[PDB]
Amino acid sequence: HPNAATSDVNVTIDTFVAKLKRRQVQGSYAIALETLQLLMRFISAARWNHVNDLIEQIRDLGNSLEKAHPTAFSCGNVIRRILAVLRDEVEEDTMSTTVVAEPLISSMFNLLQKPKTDYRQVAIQGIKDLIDEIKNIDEGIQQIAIDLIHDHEILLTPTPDSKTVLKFLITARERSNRTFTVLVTEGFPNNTKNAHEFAKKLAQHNIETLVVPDSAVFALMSRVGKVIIGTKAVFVNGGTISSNSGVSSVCECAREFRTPVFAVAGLYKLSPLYPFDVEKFVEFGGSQRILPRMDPRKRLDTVNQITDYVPPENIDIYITNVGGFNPSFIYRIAWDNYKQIDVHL
Amino acid sequence: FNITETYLRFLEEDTEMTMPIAAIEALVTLLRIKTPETAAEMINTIKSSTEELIKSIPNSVSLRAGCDIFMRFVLRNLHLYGDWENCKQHLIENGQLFVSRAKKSRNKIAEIGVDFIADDDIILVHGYSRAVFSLLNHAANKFIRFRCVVTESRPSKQGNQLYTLLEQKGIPVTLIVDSAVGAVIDKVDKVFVGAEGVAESGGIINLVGTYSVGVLAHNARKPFYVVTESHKFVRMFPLSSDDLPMAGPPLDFTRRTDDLEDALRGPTIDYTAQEYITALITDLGVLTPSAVSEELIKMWYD
Amino acid sequence: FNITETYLRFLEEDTEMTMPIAAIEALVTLLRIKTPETAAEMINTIKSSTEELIKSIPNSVSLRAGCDIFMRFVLRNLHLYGDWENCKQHLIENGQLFVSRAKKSRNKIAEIGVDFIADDDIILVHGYSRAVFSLLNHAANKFIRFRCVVTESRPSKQGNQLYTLLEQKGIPVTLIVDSAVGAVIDKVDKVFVGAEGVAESGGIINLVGTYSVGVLAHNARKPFYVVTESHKFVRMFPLSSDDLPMAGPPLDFTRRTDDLEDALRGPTIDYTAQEYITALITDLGVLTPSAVSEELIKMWYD
Repeated sequence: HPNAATSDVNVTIDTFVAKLKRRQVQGSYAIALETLQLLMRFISAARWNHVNDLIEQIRDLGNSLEKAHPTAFSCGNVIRRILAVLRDEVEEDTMSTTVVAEPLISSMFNLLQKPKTDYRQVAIQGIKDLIDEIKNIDEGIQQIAIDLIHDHEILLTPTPDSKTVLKFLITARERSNRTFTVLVTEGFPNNTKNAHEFAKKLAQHNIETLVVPDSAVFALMSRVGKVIIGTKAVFVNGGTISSNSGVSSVCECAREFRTPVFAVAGLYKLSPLYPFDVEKFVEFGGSQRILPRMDPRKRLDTVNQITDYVPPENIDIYITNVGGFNPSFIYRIAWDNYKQIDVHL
Repeated sequence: FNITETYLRFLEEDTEMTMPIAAIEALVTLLRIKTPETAAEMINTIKSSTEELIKSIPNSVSLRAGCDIFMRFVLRNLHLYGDWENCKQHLIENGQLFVSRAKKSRNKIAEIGVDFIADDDIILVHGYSRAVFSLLNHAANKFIRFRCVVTESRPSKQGNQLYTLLEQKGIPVTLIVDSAVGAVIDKVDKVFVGAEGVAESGGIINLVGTYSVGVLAHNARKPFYVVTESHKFVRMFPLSSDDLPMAGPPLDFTRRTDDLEDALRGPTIDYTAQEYITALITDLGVLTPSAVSEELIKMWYD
Repeated sequence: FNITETYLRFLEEDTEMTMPIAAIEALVTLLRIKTPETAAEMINTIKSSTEELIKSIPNSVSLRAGCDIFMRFVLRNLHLYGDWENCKQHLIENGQLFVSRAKKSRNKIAEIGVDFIADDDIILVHGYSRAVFSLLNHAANKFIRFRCVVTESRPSKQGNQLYTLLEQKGIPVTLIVDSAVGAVIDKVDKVFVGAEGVAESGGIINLVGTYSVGVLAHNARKPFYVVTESHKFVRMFPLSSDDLPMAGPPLDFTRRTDDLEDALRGPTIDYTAQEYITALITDLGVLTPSAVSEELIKMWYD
């Protein structure tokens, strides 16, 4: 389905498409907020009267949105989240229009046994609840996370880019009973500016700040207590796509030294998609920022990548607003929020 | 009426009628003759026929697993306390519909599990399952670039059988021995496996050298794959590395011989732990670690 | 006079008088005819005959190592500036004395290396060498208890050959396949391996699946042995896991075939790193890691 029907009524579709492609929109948290407001505008303005035609139209809109931008997983997840909230209330509504429906638990196994209202209002409130969930994640993290780190323990941190992780670290430093040393890898080609702002905000709160070059990670791993990841997107198998540069090697460095790896994330950040290949999912950077002069750049074919991937073999905990989970369990948290059909849009 | 004889009739057939799906279809035919109206007369005689089937089994595991799912579906039928007749008609019909579901699942997986094989990747394939080879064939149908390495598995000589079936497709191959399989993990992108069963724990029930493959790959950090159709789940928990249901030898040491007759005896089926599997693929979505157990907990309701 | 023809004459012979020691004896016979006094006329023709021997080699390493030691001894003869006749007579005599030293070394090792096999220990043996089997036989002569597990090595079906040679002694055995070799490392006390060559680094030059054994044993924490006669040392340093001197294939991938002819091709000789060896046994005392390199530095004086 094209945007020929939604042009005069809905204009904000194409402005978000423009914000993605030229990267005017920044950070998964912000991308999610925009798509929420998009779906807010879609229900408030449209006229449908039919339900199944409506849902499949939303599916096509989400399909086009993910094809417009592949790194906008937070875009894809938010739509999928509302899709499932819709689908449950429709299945509840169809049971009343026809007239055990309660075997034991809330399972799966869709391959075994076979099969006017205020539905739109529920769809409205469903968006509102998603916003409030994205608004408050930190409160749900701090009650699980600030229980695992000890005094006189040294924390090494790749990806200082995450707003989520920094605020988790500041709530722990607020506790006068807890003392920790912070090592921060620079992440040269991208994270540099963000890493420097990270080091500034730690000094602002008076926490023992240590800026580390990306070479020196090994030269410290014997002294490191714990490793923390500022992830962008979490997956089915457990693994993460993080906010750029110098993570994968650090995680490899940690596993060889058997140093524990922590991850701070949200359920909206969590994705029901599977990373079959890193080759497709990871976005590559601009080599302009590395080396000047274009006549040597004929012979200097430089390689730089933004997003970095970590395999599930390294990290152990994904502390969310709900709680702490192991990578060998995170799939269930995902299926508790997104349906099996709501994957291939 | 016999059930073991009906399974024995599939000799030159196979391939389409998968080994468990043919045993499940044989279970439905035995059910539909002597009236499924009675639950005392029928279920007890179904249980006796499965027990007779297990007693006739030499080295198969999946037939026991397939029986369980059938049983489960039968019990779930009249869980709504519905008419003792429309529930019965739906039960008899779900025999041909069960075999038809093996085709639909294969249609699903062969489009899902081609994504894992990326642009120009050398694969070392071990074992033979109808799901893994269907991925390999329908990727060649998708016009994707991949190299193949054949493992010399020794049950009824499976490596040679695999090699010939790869020749019929049009994909370049060479024979690699399971002894030298360690010396290959550097020019191999990914290691794939087809399982005889998947454990309650999350481990694997497989052939004459699969654990050995799993460990070496864990050393080389190169990925290890399991691809199957979603019916090979038993409530089995092999506690140790060398403990499995057997009708033959669990490692026998023979006396001094001159004519040379008693020799071969070694563990033909071997287990590997949960940690060694990087990825698992079935029609029930894309899932690996704790997923298998959750499936079994959902089925057994215990 | 030929040297390759003299080596070809040993067909029904072999054993005790080893393959390298027969090549060294062939080197001495070629030397003693055409006057060993001249160092210009002879040494160049000795070098050409070794070069012709290397060109005729299909899959052997130890012949190149044995030539080196001979050369070294020849050069060391007239290191004392002695009579150009008494030093020559001592050089010719050290040919039959070299082969006689293979007897004395085997007499030493089979009394030293029986100590490693303790009271009632199950052994898994791979890669047949004359030194390791001589330990196995002279421990049975010592009346000690030991169980044996046969590995199905695939160069020219060596496992079956090993199994038959164990039957002629009176020690209980059973066939274990190299695929399933991972499933055995729990009931096996110790793993013994006989080498085709020992590296400058401290690694091993061996057969169609030995690295795979080395790694699995490192995972299972069960000891890994190397037992040989002290002549299999080359100034060789395989930098990587898959780099070796070959006359045949370094992993070939063949085109689409229907008649089935081009298949087998896999790495017949494989390297394992220094870390995987727990212990090494030769006649030059009881020593394992850097010991090999010290020996090589001591010989080459470089």
